[PDB]
Amino acid sequence: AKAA
Amino acid sequence: ANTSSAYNSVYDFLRYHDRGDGLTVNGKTSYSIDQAAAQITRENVSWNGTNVFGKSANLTFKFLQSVSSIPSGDTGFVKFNAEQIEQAKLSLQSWSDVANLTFTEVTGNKSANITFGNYTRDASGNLDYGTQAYAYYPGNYQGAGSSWYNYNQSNIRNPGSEEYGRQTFTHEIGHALGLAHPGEYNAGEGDPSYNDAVYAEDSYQFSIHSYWGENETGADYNGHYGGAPMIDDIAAIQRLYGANMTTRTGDSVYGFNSNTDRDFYTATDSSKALIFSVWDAGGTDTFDFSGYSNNQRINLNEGSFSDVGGLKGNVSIAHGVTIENAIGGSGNDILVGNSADNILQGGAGNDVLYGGAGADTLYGGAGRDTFVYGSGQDSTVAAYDWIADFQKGIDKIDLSAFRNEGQLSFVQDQFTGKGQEVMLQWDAANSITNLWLHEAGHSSVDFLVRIVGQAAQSDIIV
Ligand SMILES: [Ca+2]
Ligand SMILES: [Ca+2]
Ligand SMILES: [Ca+2]
Ligand SMILES: [Ca+2]
Ligand SMILES: [Ca+2]
Ligand SMILES: [Ca+2]
Ligand SMILES: [Ca+2]
Ligand SMILES: [Cl-]
Ligand SMILES: [Cl-]
Ligand SMILES: [Zn+2]
Ligand SMILES: [Zn+2]
Repeated sequence: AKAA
Repeated sequence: ANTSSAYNSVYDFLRYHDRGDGLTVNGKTSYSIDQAAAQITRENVSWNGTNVFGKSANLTFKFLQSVSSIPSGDTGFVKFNAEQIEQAKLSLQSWSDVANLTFTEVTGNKSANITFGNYTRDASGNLDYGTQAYAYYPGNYQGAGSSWYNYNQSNIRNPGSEEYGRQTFTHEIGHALGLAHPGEYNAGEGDPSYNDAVYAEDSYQFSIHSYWGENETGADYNGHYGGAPMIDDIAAIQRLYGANMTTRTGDSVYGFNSNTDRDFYTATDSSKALIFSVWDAGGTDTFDFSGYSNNQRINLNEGSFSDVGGLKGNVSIAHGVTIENAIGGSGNDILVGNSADNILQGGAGNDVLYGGAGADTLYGGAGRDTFVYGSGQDSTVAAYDWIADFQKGIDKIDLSAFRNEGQLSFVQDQFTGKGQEVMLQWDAANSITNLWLHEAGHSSVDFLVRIVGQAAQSDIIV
């Protein structure tokens, strides 16, 4: 999962 | 209960940024440090697995020199430059300082838990000058732990001179360690605002993982960016990996004259802004904010916020930490101690000093200073305060808080036994003035402040  | 303006300022500053306990700040629910930490670790993921708490980790990191692809689909890879490498290592260190993490660099074809690389274009191959950075949570999947930064941003290329770059590294590494943004929002998905914040403490003041500026919570960093983990981030990362109790266990000085060898805890001159949440695992420690001329408010209580160097809410003390001493600057400052034995120095300017519980030693410094007592428990005979530089006719000792049980009467050389009396007793041999306060309902005289110097009845505020 990506946090941008 | 009409107390003085000096006592009121202590009382109010003690309650600066109160949080949790059913409070509502900015029209939002208020989270405690811990509620905020649980929210930030809501993914319940660390390098040790899911819902695995308080377990250390030994991790590897790597500055990628090439890639086959970037997991996000962005393109135009560029490897880290020398400045980015240096600043990223300082960011890693600021995490390993507070939690039980070790970081070891790997090179060549070795795999790594955490990786660093830049991008410059989108999946369509067009230049991207708008985005900033992103990172992937721990896991076993392709790209887990990888962090990526936009090389077309000057702050990313120059993180040692552009503060947002260093903060971004710390931030991204946090995500790569398992921390999540306080609110369910992300760059690319619509347009979130501070109105979309779960709780009030969703701002740079409490967590660098927030999307919202410190101004949203009434803090003010004047355009600067904190480079290290903030109070809620420290609690969160410690929840995952355990606290690092080996860090700065000696007598540590934060601010001016610092011995921390950490840029974010160090001010080398009065133009330097400090933004930090201190972690310290032992020893007798000092907040030295002596180089500033701003009116400052310095609070030594665990979990509390201070207004330092003309900024607001820029310094805090992490949960689990005791800082013992504080030094104000030439401004008119407020210094609030904690239950430990504190040495407080107001410096020049007209300062308000409040030792709280414990046997404190107080130096007002030059200026018209006020030494405040809020309770009989602040200076018991068994653990009395010293006021070491009291100036008769100039300084004040504030005992107005005792009005709550009946305004103190000043007596000249004997107590009547009625209680609520205060006396100044001069020890001519030693040139010490003993301030004795006999509280109603106390069968013995249980409050004493010893003063190195003379004092007059008119210096005592009742
Ligand atoms: Ca220390
Ligand atoms: Ca300490
Ligand atoms: Ca001062
Ligand atoms: Ca104290
Ligand atoms: Ca002073
Ligand atoms: Ca003074
Ligand atoms: Ca005290
Ligand atoms: Cl206290
Ligand atoms: Cl003595
Ligand atoms: Zn993020
Ligand atoms: Zn700065």
